[PDB]
Amino acid sequence: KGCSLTKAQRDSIEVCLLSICGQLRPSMMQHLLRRLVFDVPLLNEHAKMPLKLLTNHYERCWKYYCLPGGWGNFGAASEEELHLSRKLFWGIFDALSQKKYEQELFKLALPCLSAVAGALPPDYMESNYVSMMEKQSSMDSEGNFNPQPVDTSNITIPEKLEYFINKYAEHSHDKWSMDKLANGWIYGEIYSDSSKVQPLMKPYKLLSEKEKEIYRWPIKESLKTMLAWGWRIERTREGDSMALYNGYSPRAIDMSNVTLSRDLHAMAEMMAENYHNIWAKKKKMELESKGGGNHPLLVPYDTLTAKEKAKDREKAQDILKFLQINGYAVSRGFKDLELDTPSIEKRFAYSFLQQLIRYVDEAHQYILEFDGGSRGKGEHFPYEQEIKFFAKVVLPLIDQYFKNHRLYFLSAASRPLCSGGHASNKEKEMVTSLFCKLGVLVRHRISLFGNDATSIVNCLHILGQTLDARTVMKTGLESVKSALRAFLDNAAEDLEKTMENLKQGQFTKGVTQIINYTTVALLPMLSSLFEHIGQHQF
Amino acid sequence: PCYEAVLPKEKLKVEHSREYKQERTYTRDLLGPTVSLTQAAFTPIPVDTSQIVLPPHLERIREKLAENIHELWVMNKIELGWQYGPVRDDNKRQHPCLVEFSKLPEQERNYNLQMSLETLKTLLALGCHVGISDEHAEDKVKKMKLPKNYQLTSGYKPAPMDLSFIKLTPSQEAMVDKLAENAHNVWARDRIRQGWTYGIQQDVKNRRNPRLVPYTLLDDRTKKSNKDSLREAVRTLLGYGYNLEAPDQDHAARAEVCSGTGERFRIFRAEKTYAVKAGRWYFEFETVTAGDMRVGWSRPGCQPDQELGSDERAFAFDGFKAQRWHQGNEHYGRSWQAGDVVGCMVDMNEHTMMFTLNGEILLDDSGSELAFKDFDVGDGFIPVCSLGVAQVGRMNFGKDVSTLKYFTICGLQEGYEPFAVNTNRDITMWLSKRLPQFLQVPSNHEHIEVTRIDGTIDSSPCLKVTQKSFGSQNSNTDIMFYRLSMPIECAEVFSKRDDYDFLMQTSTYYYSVRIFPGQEPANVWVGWITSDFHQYDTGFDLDRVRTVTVTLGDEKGKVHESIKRSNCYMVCAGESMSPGQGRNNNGLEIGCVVDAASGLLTFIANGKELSTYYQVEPSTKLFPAVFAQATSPNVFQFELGRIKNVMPLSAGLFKSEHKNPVPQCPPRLHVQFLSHVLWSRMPNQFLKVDVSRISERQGWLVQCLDPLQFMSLHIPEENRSVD
Ligand SMILES: Nc1ncnc2c1ncn2[C@@H]1O[C@H](COP(=O)(O)OP(=O)(O)OP(=O)(O)O)[C@@H](O)[C@H]1O
Repeated sequence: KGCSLTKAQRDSIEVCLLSICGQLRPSMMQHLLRRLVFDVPLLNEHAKMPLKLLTNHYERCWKYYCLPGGWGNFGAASEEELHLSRKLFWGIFDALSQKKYEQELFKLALPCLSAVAGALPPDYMESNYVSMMEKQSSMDSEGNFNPQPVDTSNITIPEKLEYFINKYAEHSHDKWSMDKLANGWIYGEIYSDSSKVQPLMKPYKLLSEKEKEIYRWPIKESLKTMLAWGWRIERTREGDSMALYNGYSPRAIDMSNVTLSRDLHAMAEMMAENYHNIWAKKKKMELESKGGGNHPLLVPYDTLTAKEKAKDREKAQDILKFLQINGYAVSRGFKDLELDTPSIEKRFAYSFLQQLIRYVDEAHQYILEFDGGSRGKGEHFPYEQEIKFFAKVVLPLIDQYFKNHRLYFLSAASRPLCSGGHASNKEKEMVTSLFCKLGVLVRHRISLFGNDATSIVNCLHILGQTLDARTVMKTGLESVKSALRAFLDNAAEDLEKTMENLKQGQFTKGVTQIINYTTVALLPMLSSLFEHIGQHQF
Repeated sequence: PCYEAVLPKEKLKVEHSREYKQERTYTRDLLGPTVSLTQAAFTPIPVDTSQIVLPPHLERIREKLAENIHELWVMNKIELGWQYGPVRDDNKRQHPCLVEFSKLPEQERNYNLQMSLETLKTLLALGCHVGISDEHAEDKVKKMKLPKNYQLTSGYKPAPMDLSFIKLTPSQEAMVDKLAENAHNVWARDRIRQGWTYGIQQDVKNRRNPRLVPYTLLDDRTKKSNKDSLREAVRTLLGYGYNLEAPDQDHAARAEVCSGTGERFRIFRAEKTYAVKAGRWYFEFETVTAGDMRVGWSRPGCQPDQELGSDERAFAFDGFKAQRWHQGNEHYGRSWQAGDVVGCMVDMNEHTMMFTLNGEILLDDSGSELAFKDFDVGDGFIPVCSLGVAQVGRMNFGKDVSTLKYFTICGLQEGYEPFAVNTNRDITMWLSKRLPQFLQVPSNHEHIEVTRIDGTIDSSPCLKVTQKSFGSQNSNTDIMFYRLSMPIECAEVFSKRDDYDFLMQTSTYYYSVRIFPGQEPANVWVGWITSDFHQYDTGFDLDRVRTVTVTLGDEKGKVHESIKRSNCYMVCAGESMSPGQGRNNNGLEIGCVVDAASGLLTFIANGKELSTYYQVEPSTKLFPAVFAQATSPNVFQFELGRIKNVMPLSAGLFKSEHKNPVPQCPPRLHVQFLSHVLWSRMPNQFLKVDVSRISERQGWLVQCLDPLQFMSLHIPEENRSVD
């Protein structure tokens, strides 16, 4: 991202990052995916490297995303990177659409769109969870980092949490006091820092007022930190037990042998990055106090490394370790209300295919305007760049997407891909309808297409083998049935015209134009239709 | 009588308790893990419907429906020939149910009301919503006629909208199937409340009924009678315009995961002393059924617990997946069917291994005809086969050349030799042992690690069991079973400053267990076990310990004394410290004292004697054992110390140290853990027992008249016998 690099330097860093990322682990790079999905949609000059990087990753681990189980050694997608990749694909596709046509960027982004579309399963159920107040404000555009915390002081702490605070404050004084008793600070009324004597080795119930502020602050803001994200806490009964049975006596109770579950380790990780945020925010305030001297610790939490993280994360989860030692239990604050798997809208195939139909219907409106525009003086219409965006991305994107998902659109829960990969019958219906309306779009404009007519011909040709026409006749909407019959009538009139031209002269500028149009478009598409009908006995 | 418990369509036979009997080796039906016979106990489990609410169209229709449908059954009974009368006894060909609301019995009245309610309530509780097509469908009320003369004198015209005009979907048929079985389930809970139970012949006095069976197992005439009645009520429903949309058949496959015990697959292989160092060999496997089966060649180091083809030690091939298996899965070949025969040919010279299915030689994705390109000879290869749940197969090693089905057409001209071409004796079969056994903790074992801590002058000898794999990815959080090899022998005949004389004369022995801080004590169980303990479960509690109480009486029948048997005697550490501060300050200390002469198992914890105790029979093996579930890298510890006036455990274990008060931990004593991975050797010979029912007069006859005998090496310390 830095701008001081020369072109050669920017090329060398590109090769370095690509070479590392290729053999690099997807569990590693899912961390970089978060800042990728925020920068790539901007579609600036610096996005060229991320485009190919994402293309290569999504083609390297395509089975990991596609296969329901994935590789046994590698694993399967945990669906949060799937949601991120869905947002990423849709954002790139939309913003690419609004952006003006540049040939290099378009031909570099088409493989990326194809790779991400292939990686994403079309039946993917997006999680109803969305993220709040994420870390894009943490890697904000201004200064490239912002250590924003949450408003802790808003929250109030209940009475059982007060009682927690009392217990854990006693325990924190225990830890503090053994630590300096072992270090050499010993009890004594005189207060001398050099002499290693302090009166502060004395029982919590009698110690001075000083600790309650600087003991509660860690505790009370760590608790308001629960309540901002809202994680419900509970209590086990051993806690009521300690209270019932009931200068200070030094007794060493051990700390580390307690071990923690994976979700709660991630929990400690996120509350720890909250600690890093407040910590780095106050270092930043004292940095604009000093004027300068950008300290090396100001890299974000995710950029932050293991050794600098360890002394922080340990004190992060020590509070929860004592929480479920002393007899408290913390659970997840939020529960999803309902997740709808038989829903049709959540399927990626749904949104993808009807967004494609919206684009193609808009293109049909544009070709309705071009029915008089091509008759008019010039093509210069608000949609020249738009039909270019078709002619280079959308139909080739359909090509690549179908050659990635052949069997999904063919498996109607009907024996192939037993693990998964069923495409719904209504989705198949609307697939046949988009076939029909693409055929109506391509009919009698081959000369009007700028040498991309042959491209769309073979796109529809392979799409004519990805078609299935059993679903349409078992169950279909009347309009889709009428579209199929209209395509039959177009093929019928074309076949009648061919028999007629064979009727006067079969041996081989309007007639020349229509014969060239035939030999370019019709023959491959009649062959595809006829071979499909023959191989499926339709 | 025992014959009263047989299922209806099943025949009662006297069969072998175990799977394998005496027969010909190439016809030996190898059985994989079976499916759990859970459905044998018929517990009606229907869906609850009271929690949901029913829509206003249901409220104002459940009366008019109920009227039409109760008349709909009086129509069926009139068709059968029914006659109405004032009296209640239907045996007298008279019964008051045909008449209407005000003049039919009010209990049947409200019963019809509530059954209509629960019908259209379960219509929403079954996952299907229903909505009126239009208000016209309810407003229009046409009545087709039924003969009034053949109907009874009751003024109301019986026949509504007849049987026909609606249409059938397979969704509706599947709906009414389960609605009818749910009605039977409600009937079944009613008879259970009355106290009824299933019996071959119906007995009202004994509460015996043959019709208390699952829906798929009922009698056809009755199930179809209630079926036609029930969805003729559904005929009426669809007549009144209530349009329903079926829930989609929800893809949910159990994939035959549930199996007998915990075993999902059984591996069969030849004896390790038959591995071929070189040469060209032939071997066939016959598939009686089609299933998740794997046949190939295994190395002598193959582990029965690991699935075939996941490691380098196995070289297998899968049917349904069309999958050749070695250190992963890559596509090869075609899926088989029932009756298919697969012939495995191995060359040990050019390191090529091929398979033939039904006489034709398989192709992989590549052009290579052979399956596995090259490998190393190693220590040899032996035939091997894994069988999945409810799968049966036959191994034919070519003891007789003619028995091989496809050897002549393929494998003979190439010159591959049958695996048993030049053997006079039958090849011994080795298979996975279903019952887990206790064996020493291997050092290479990634999960369990045991450290022996030498006892100082001030420290008792200690054996620490810690999980080195814990704290990492792919670890298994399951309870492990631990024990010490040396047992404690109870006295043969029960008698009915430590004092040195008391220590010399006493027979009470003691050992301690330390529950390390951070380890959940409720996961840990401390106590004694016997040699019979062979139970491995994912979730263990004190309620699942197997016990029996033999009560012996006198001539008049009074039980003068009762004896309790149990393979396991332990307490639970989590309930062991009830007060607290028994774990956090210092690791929980549980002590077990055993009295050889008296036979009392007493547990001492932190200086407080726990109320639980066990009485043990004379002459009983007892092994110190700890059952723990991992929660920390450091789990628990075996202390060998002794409390005041109690003889240390080493004296009880070792007879040479019988009079040695100083605790000892000799190298012989070591920790063993329950492990599935072991091999069982099929006998070459079995007892020949013919079974047959002589007649109804005599009954089933079993007889054995030829003796068989085998040498049994008995391991003394383990109290176990091997062959
Ligand atoms: N609401 C009713 N209206 C008319 N007759 C009824 C009604 N309820 C029950 N009966 C009669 O009582 C019988 C009870 O049948 P049910 O389904 O309870 O089982 P059963 O096999 O007859 O009884 P059991 O299990 O005690 O042998 C019915 O077959 C029918 O003859």
